[PDB]
Amino acid sequence: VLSPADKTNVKAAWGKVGAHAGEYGAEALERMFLSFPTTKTYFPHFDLSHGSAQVKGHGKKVADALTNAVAHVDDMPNALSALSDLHAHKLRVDPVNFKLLSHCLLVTLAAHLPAEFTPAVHASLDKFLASVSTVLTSKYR
Amino acid sequence: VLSPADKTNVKAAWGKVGAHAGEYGAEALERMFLSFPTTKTYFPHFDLSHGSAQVKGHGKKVADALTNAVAHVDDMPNALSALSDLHAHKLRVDPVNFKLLSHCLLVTLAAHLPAEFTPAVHASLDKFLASVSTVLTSKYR
Amino acid sequence: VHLTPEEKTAVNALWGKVNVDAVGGEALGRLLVVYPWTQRFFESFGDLSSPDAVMGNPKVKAHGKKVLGAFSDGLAHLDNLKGTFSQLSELHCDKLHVDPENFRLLGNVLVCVLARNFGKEFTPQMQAAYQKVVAGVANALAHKYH
Amino acid sequence: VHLTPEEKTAVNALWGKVNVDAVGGEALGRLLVVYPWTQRFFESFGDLSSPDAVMGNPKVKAHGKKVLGAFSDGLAHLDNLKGTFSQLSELHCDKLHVDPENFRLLGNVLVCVLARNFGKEFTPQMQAAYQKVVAGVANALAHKYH
Ligand code: HEM
Ligand code: HEM
Ligand code: HEM
Ligand code: HEM
Ligand SMILES: [C-]#N
Ligand SMILES: [C-]#N
Ligand SMILES: [C-]#N
Ligand SMILES: [C-]#N
Ligand SMILES: [C-]#N
Ligand SMILES: [C-]#N
Ligand SMILES: [C-]#N
Ligand SMILES: [C-]#N
Ligand SMILES: [C-]#N
Ligand SMILES: [C-]#N
Ligand SMILES: [Fe+3]
Ligand SMILES: [Fe+3]
Ligand SMILES: [Fe+3]
Repeated sequence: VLSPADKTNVKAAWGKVGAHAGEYGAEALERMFLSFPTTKTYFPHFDLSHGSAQVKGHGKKVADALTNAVAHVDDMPNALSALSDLHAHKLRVDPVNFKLLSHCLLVTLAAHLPAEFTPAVHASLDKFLASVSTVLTSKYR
Repeated sequence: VLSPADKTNVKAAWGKVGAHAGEYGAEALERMFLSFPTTKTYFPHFDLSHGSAQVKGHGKKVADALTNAVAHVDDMPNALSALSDLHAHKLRVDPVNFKLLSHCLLVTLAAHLPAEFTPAVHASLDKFLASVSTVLTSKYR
Repeated sequence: VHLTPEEKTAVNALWGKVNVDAVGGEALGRLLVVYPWTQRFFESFGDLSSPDAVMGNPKVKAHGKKVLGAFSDGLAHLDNLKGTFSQLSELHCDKLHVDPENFRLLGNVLVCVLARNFGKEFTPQMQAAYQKVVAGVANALAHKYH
Repeated sequence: VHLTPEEKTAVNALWGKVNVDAVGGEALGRLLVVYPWTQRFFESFGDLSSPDAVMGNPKVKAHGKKVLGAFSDGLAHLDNLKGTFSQLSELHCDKLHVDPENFRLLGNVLVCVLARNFGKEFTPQMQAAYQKVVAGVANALAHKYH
């Protein structure tokens, strides 16, 4: 459950990320596939080579979904129902994998935005990503 | 995130539990203290050598909170705010312990309600207890 | 896994009454229904679209029995769980890519199934002993060696 | 932990440039802020009611150095993390009852801190090597639960 401060921190932080969201999304995926190789089994038909255009484009879609979640932080289940359908109903992704990707995104943010990635922002983003993960791994329709 | 079916399953199951709620809550606590001894460190002032009156009385409070959470499943953060203050802000209970208690409550329900504890109800109750646990371990003031 | 003489007797006394055909299928079935994502590992089993489909799935039932068979082998060698299950751990980790957390989940589902099938007989004391056993099995399959 | 001769050279080279007076404190501080319940284990540290209170707490910084020192000892003998952390495992598991999941969390927070402090230098390859390192350290601390 996000506090009012968590919401403000997430919106402020993601705003700082701005147009670089797509790049950070791609790097998060790249870092995840390399650190946790088993996650690659979810993308069998993808070209997962380092610097792949397919991973880069996919990272942008992931980033856009997060931006949408930030904009609807108070009604994420409703805003993300199509992604729940995909990840929970169709892909049956193991929740552990969401912790891995969330972690890699936090690592990516820390590396690129040292000053903005404060402990408070780190805390709020972690909760935000955990909530998004719960929505995407839950079947609630 | 609970589905409509989950909410119906939980309300129907807890409705069946009825006035046994307190007793089941007390049994779940006793099962947790016995199976997972470390959880007893949270109740130093309690008579935990057995199913004492203190454990029974406390089981009743826990049961009443769950009854309230079942009734207001779509407004839990607000409904259980006082419990979040206690578990997240004051006691700082490690989330693992909620998984332990939740598991012990499911074991208790299974032992007492063989016919009502279907796979679907079991699934819904598990998600419900996970959501209740998230609320009580989250700081959202 | 160390079990006091009283616990070993209690544990084996209960296990000797277990109907593996029913309990095995129910445990694996509940795993797939309670923790939906585990269904991904069993795509080849067929229809797992609903609770009824899962519980009535022939492959689920047959496989659940094999799982119970492994637990039986564990109970007979509590002093060598990692040796007994090393091949199995390799299969689950390196070949099937099953995250360790899921082993704990199956253990807990089995404990819930034992409680549902034995009722009052599955006392707090009986549970405490079984928790040690399932924790041992899960730890052996996760096999986090150094 | 198994690291290639190149991963080992890389991990140690990066470690050699770590600010030993701050990194440990930043990781512990972040653990306490990001995963609030961990504060229960450090109530003797006083006020930890806010991000700034935690990060500015001299006891957090001091304790962080101790944690860092343990990681240094781990990196020094990656082939015997079990023996190196034997006494620490006894303290955290049997004495403090710290759940294993928290060891993994501190490991991940440390990874985030290294990324924040080294930026472009903390490449995906560097991270992958460190994930192996922190996973091994966390696993060794959790040996009493094995
Ligand atoms: C922060 C959490 C996550 C978000 C926000 C997210 C978002 C998305 C989005 C927006 C899509 C694209 C839908 C489309 O337009 O076609 C997608 C697809 C997909 N995601 Fe995720 N995802 C997340 C985590 C994960 C995780 C942890 C896995 C598993 C390792 C995963 C596996 C997949 C797969 C397999 C696809 C389909 C790829 C394809 O074949 O096109 N996702 N995700
Ligand atoms: C389904 C989850 C849980 C619920 C619904 C719940 C509910 C409650 C309630 C209603 C109270 C009483 C507040 C009052 O004074 O009126 C309470 C107190 C307390 N709970 Fe929980 N609880 C849960 C899980 C846990 C867990 C996992 C632990 C830790 C093992 C825990 C530890 C405590 C402690 C230490 C107290 C204060 C006891 C005292 O000093 O009187 N609770 N809880
Ligand atoms: C901790 C308890 C578990 C035990 C004792 C166990 C035992 C077994 C056994 C004995 C087999 C048969 C392989 C052979 O013939 O040698 C098997 C297969 C398998 N297990 Fe498990 N298992 C456990 C947990 C899990 C979990 C949690 C998952 C994943 C959610 C899983 C997924 C699988 C899969 C996918 C197969 C192969 C099925 C097939 O296609 O035939 N197992 N397991
Ligand atoms: C990467 C994992 C960890 C390492 C390497 C580590 C290392 C250490 C070390 C070296 C000490 C000092 C012992 C001494 O003074 O002789 C210590 C103390 C302690 N650790 Fe950890 N630790 C880890 C994780 C954790 C976690 C996750 C918690 C709990 C959330 C925790 C709680 C404590 C506590 C309570 C103390 C004693 C503090 C005091 O009263 O002085 N540690 N740890
Ligand atoms: C999605 N990655
Ligand atoms: C609260 N038990
Ligand atoms: C194995 N199921
Ligand atoms: C061996 N642990
Ligand atoms: C040790 N295995
Ligand atoms: C362990 N051997
Ligand atoms: C293994 N010790
Ligand atoms: C055992 N290593
Ligand atoms: C330990 N910190
Ligand atoms: C190792 N046991
Ligand atoms: Fe939402
Ligand atoms: Fe081994
Ligand atoms: Fe070990």
